[PDB]
Amino acid sequence: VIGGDECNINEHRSLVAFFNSTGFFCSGTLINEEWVLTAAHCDNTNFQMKLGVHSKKVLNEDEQTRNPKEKFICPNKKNDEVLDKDIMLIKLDSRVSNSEHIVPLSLPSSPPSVGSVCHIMGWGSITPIKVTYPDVPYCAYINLLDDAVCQAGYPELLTEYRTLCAGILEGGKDTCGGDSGGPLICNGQFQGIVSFGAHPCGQGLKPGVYTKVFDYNHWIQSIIAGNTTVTCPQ
Ligand SMILES: [Ca+2]
Ligand SMILES: [Ca+2]
Repeated sequence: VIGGDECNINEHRSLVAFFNSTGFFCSGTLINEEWVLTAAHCDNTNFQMKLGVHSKKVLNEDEQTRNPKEKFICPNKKNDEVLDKDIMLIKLDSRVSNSEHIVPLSLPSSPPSVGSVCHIMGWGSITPIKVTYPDVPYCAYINLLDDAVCQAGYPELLTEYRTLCAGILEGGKDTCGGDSGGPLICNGQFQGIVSFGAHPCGQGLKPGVYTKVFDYNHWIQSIIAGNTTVTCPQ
């Protein structure tokens, strides 16, 4: 995250870190005691998830590590198109208990309105050009923008993709390398997943592109209920 500041230890309770032997590579959002939502492009081999993490160097005495027991992507997702249905649901191998560091964030009841203030967070780069990974997650507030802004900035962005456009029109505050899969929280509601953006980070007229969580509510709910053959909206 660029143009932000360190998150308070109490500010990111639903934030999950994805890691392998090299280190953190993605984020996710805890949506239930045993389910995590992230971007499909965060899929990897030989990885685990850390919950209740603040500092990478100084452990919280009660931070939790979990394995991906089951992974679900849209059955009607097109491979070779990274922006098509960039969403993945993961079942944890065991439940996590609630604490001041770990609490689930619920699925949204309605889509967000243009102009709403949204919260972004992650352990991604805090400098726009050089890669500078922070020890603690960084947090920033941005605006939900009209889809036309992202259309004007990204020639490859199809209107068919179910996305949200968020940032600062003129630039300056943005997600950055390593923030993939994290939450976009607008007016306290979980609305987006960090999916796509530009480098250098925070350029004017090149806002962040986020997976629109609301559209996938029925698919997510169906899988949690037990219907593993559930389809995503076209
Ligand atoms: Ca504590
Ligand atoms: Ca519904």
